[PDB]
Amino acid sequence: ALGKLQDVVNHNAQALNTLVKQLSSKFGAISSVLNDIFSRLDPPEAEVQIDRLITGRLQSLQTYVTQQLIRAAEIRASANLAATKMSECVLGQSKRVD
Amino acid sequence: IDRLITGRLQSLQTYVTQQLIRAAEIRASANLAATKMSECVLGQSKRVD
Amino acid sequence: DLICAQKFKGLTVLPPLLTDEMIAQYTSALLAGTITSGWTFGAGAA
Amino acid sequence: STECSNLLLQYGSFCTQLKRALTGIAVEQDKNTQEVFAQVKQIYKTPPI
Amino acid sequence: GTGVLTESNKKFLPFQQFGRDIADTTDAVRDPQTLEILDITPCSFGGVSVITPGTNTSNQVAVLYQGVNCTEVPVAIHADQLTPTWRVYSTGSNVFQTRAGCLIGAEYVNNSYECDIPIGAGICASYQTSQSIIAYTMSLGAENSVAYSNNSIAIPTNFTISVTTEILPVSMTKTSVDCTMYICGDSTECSNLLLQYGSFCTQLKRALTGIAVEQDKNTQEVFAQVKQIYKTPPIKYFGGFNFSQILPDPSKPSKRSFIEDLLFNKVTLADAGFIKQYGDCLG
Amino acid sequence: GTGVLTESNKKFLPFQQFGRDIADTTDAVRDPQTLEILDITPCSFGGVSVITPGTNTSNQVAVLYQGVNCTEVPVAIHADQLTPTWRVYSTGSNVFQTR
Amino acid sequence: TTRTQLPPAYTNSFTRGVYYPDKVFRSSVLHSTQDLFLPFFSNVTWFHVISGTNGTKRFDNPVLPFNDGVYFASIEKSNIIRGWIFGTTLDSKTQSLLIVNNATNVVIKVCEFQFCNDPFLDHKNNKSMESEFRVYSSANNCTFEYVSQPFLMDLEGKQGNFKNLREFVFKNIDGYFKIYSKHTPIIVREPEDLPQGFSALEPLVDLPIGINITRFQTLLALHRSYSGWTAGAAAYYVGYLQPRTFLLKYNENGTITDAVDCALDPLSETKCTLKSFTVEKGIYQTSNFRVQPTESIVRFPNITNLCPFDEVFNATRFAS
Ligand SMILES: *[C@@H]1O[C@H](CO)[C@@H](O[C@@H]2O[C@H](CO)[C@@H](O)[C@H](O)[C@H]2NC(C)=O)[C@H](O)[C@H]1NC(C)=O
Ligand SMILES: *[C@@H]1O[C@H](CO)[C@@H](O[C@@H]2O[C@H](CO)[C@@H](O)[C@H](O)[C@H]2NC(C)=O)[C@H](O)[C@H]1NC(C)=O
Ligand SMILES: *[C@@H]1O[C@H](CO)[C@@H](O[C@@H]2O[C@H](CO)[C@@H](O)[C@H](O)[C@H]2NC(C)=O)[C@H](O)[C@H]1NC(C)=O
Ligand SMILES: *[C@@H]1O[C@H](CO)[C@@H](O[C@@H]2O[C@H](CO)[C@@H](O)[C@H](O)[C@H]2NC(C)=O)[C@H](O)[C@H]1NC(C)=O
Ligand SMILES: *[C@@H]1O[C@H](CO)[C@@H](O)[C@H](O)[C@H]1NC(C)=O
Ligand SMILES: *[C@@H]1O[C@H](CO)[C@@H](O)[C@H](O)[C@H]1NC(C)=O
Ligand SMILES: *[C@@H]1O[C@H](CO)[C@@H](O)[C@H](O)[C@H]1NC(C)=O
Ligand SMILES: *[C@@H]1O[C@H](CO)[C@@H](O)[C@H](O)[C@H]1NC(C)=O
Ligand SMILES: *[C@@H]1O[C@H](CO)[C@@H](O)[C@H](O)[C@H]1NC(C)=O
Ligand SMILES: *[C@@H]1O[C@H](CO)[C@@H](O)[C@H](O)[C@H]1NC(C)=O
Ligand SMILES: *[C@@H]1O[C@H](CO)[C@@H](O)[C@H](O)[C@H]1NC(C)=O
Ligand SMILES: *[C@@H]1O[C@H](CO)[C@@H](O)[C@H](O)[C@H]1NC(C)=O
Repeated sequence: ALGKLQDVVNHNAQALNTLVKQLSSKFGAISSVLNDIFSRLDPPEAEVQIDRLITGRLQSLQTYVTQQLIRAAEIRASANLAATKMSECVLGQSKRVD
Repeated sequence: IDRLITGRLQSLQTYVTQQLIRAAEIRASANLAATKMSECVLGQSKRVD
Repeated sequence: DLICAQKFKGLTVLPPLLTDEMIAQYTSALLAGTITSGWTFGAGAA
Repeated sequence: STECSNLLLQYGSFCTQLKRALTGIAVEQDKNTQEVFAQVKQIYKTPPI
Repeated sequence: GTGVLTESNKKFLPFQQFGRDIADTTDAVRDPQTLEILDITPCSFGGVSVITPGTNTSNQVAVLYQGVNCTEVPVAIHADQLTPTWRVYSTGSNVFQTRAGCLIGAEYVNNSYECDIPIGAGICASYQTSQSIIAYTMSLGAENSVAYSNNSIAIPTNFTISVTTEILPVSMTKTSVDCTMYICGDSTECSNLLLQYGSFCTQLKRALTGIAVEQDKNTQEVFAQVKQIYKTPPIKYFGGFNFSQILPDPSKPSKRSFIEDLLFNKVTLADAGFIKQYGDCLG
Repeated sequence: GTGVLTESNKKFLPFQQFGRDIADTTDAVRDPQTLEILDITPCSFGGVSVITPGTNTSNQVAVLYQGVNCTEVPVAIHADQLTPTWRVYSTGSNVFQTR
Repeated sequence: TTRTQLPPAYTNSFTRGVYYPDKVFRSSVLHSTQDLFLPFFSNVTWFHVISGTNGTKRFDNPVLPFNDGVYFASIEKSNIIRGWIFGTTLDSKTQSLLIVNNATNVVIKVCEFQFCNDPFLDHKNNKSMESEFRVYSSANNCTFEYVSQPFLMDLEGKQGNFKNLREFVFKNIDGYFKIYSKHTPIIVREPEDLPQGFSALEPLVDLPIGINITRFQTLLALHRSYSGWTAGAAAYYVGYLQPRTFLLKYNENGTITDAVDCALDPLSETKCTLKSFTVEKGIYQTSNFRVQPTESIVRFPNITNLCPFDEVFNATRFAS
């Protein structure tokens, strides 16, 4: 019955795995390796070629940070509810129904 | 094509973020309503107001 | 002529799991319980 | 646009997370009503009088 | 373009040729040869959902088409559509028309049970008895009636002591990220290019640090509530009540009760929090 | 690329040349010279945190290296792992290994 | 000879016909690839070559179209099946392949040469040498040659009770020719069908000729009567190749344990989209459907008078 605690770990692991898998994205570039682009092409177009990858990876990082920020609020709500329940049930007797 | 693709992806991401943010407060309101239903209908509450 | 415009761009709406009749039945059951029993049905048999 | 679908495949997984988030939102929407209303395991009937 | 062409009633002006809508897309067009007006609309599409009881039990499945009539849009055409290889004609297995759409592969019975697999609009399906996939309408609960009267009451004589559990999450994993290595792995030129963006990484580090401190504060608020560390007396007799399954045992190296050990062993099926790992991971 | 090359026990087939990992990283390579299977593992790194009691009171500070074992990366290494001149004294305090 | 026609049979392909897509070693990963592959549970031809009419030659070697690839396989016991000649038009005016297996040399030749009525090889060495060269008279233009060890390392049948299961996949793309093979013995042969087992086909050679191939032909290695020309019993299968999306599963060592198609049945692509071979009870969303166009319509106004482009360009004097 410990699905609530398992879901947190599953979500965190899946999000981190997606973030580390995102590195394979081409983002419209010819290749996904910086060294190959540097070795095969001169700087004048290599600048924009690497700039596209920079934009893609920055967007992915921003999305991950936003997701973590959103999840933190739900975790905080659960923690506050747990603290209130501890204070009102363990340390005394509660007349509230259910 | 890449420029349009990036723009539309940005629009979709913004929409999803706003939907999640709204869902959070909807969940909070639903929890409050459930607590009120369990405390006021199924019993008598001494909490003022 | 508004839902179809959104539907033609892959924006659908899924129906809720519980219809209105079941919610009405739950409300009627709660009303009958709280009328004929009080608060005893909230912590055991009515 | 068949070629646009091929071009979009180069952007990695930008559609799986969106679908997962929307499905999670829908499931939570169902769970809200299930929690708020389904509080009694019996279906009582009022007496005819 | 690609779509279905039908007649239209939009009276174009002499100089107007095309037509648009609120959806910033073409919707009407005039034929280049004959002076006829036609409208453009895309041909039918939809979504597909698959219902399965799990590979560990059986390989039978049921297919649901969303938002389409069973006969108005018979995706059962000669062969070649999207997802072409499936045929799932299955006229033998009766097709059930649901509010959500058309359900192909399940049998509809006049019964009611609990909801095992939610489909939509009060229809649920399950793998029940030989063995096949069935669809029905979920049951709210068992009927009951209370004998109300002007002068009648019920008083209990017996009591039951009940113990129930409740699990609540408290905190999550604290993580930190490095911009330079993740974005530009081993490239000084890439880092120099990043330097032209200013500071898009102070915000991320600040947010993650705030989240970590918030997690620590949450744990402190939930658990740290008493100012003293009490001990129970060595004698463990409390009016006949037995607390041996929740009080800590000094014999074990870790002062944890039996139930706490069971909880840890159950949750350890997935433990991604490998803090013990270090730079020695070079095997 | 940059990394630490070490002996490998990968069961390379004759046609196989380049190894990889779970996420598109080449962790193995085959020698163009005399045949030899080899690993690639990125060079050591980590984060840095500075501990201070307040500019108002004192100027002495303590430095914590995040997630690195003390033995292989002390401050006495002449390699100067970035921050070259930025060196805390070798035995300013008995180096403490924490989790 | 004046042999009679034989109606082709059919067999279920089962879960066979998978090869390593790339040279890269991958371990403990579930990699999904889009490439040419043999669909699971597909019809395969069952050409059977045997001593017909107890001494009558059977010419069961039609000019099968090459299309996009083949899955030639056999349950051969002794060295009787050889030769995989190709030809766009099968004459002296068209470049062609020739893969012989004499003794211990493939002798890959790419030459223009005339094709016999029923080309064949002599498994027994003509003593004294072997006119095994009866398949053609001479080759006037030769482009590519290649000699190496024979394509098969399978041991001879020896006492017997076990036969070979040579499998070959021929694919031609962007002026390249790739060959994959895998061999294994067979336990029971009562129904004479491909056993339900998984096999990985490793690359063996790369051939860079950009020859155009449209038809496929095979040869036989029969010496003489042991009336006319006769040999033993053999059987081979041919399976056409079409594009498909596959999900592969590597092991710790780095060998493909098993794979799953992504289009066979809804459970298959549900497993594909979940990136796992195990699916728990529930309802999942997999993909979408629509109707593809059936016709092409091009409507332009009808005018015919050409524009006066020559006047603008071929003018004696141009303005300032
Ligand atoms: C309980 O009492 C009520 C009211 O006395 C009964 O309902 C009827 O009420 C009307 C209006 O007050 C009276 O004129 C009737 O005489 C009442 N009915 C009877 C049978 O007396 C109700 O019937 C009573 N129920 C029981 C079980 O005694
Ligand atoms: C009230 O109900 C309780 C229910 O547990 C009764 O306890 C049981 O009584 C029966 C009587 O035959 C015994 O067989 C059981 O062994 C009792 N339970 C246990 C756990 O021992 C109780 O006796 C009833 N009466 C009173 C006055 O409490
Ligand atoms: C309190 O409960 C514990 C439950 O473990 C009791 O310990 C068990 O006692 C029985 C007595 O027959 C033994 O057979 C078991 O092996 C014991 N279990 C363990 C884990 O040691 C204990 O006796 C109870 N104490 C009281 C006073 O009721
Ligand atoms: C993987 O390679 C190994 C080594 O060649 C194969 O052989 C056995 O592997 C197991 C480990 O799974 C060892 O315990 C045995 O000692 C190895 N040898 C023998 C004779 O069994 C192994 O079969 C290969 N496949 C798998 C799935 O491990
Ligand atoms: C095309 O040709 C037909 C027959 O010559 C003629 O009737 C029609 O008017 C033509 N189209 C236009 C736009 O004039
Ligand atoms: C109940 O079963 C009968 C067949 O015995 C069937 O005709 C009827 O439609 C079923 N009820 C409903 C609501 O479909
Ligand atoms: C050259 O490469 C071959 C390839 O294996 C190797 O055997 C040899 O030692 C190398 N060096 C010389 C000097 O031949
Ligand atoms: C902290 O600094 C302020 C101004 O620099 C000073 O007035 C104050 O006394 C300081 N605090 C202590 C404890 O010395
Ligand atoms: C650090 O390295 C030393 C020597 O390799 C080793 O003895 C020690 O256990 C290591 N510490 C940790 C925490 O791994
Ligand atoms: C061609 O077929 C005839 C049968 O009519 C056969 O006799 C002849 O031998 C074949 N050609 C060659 C070169 O064998
Ligand atoms: C070889 O013969 C073919 C077929 O007649 C011819 O097309 C080609 O030119 C010849 N090559 C020579 C004579 O070098
Ligand atoms: C096979 O035939 C070719 C034809 O020239 C010959 O060169 C080769 O030596 C033969 N293989 C043997 C004899 O093993």
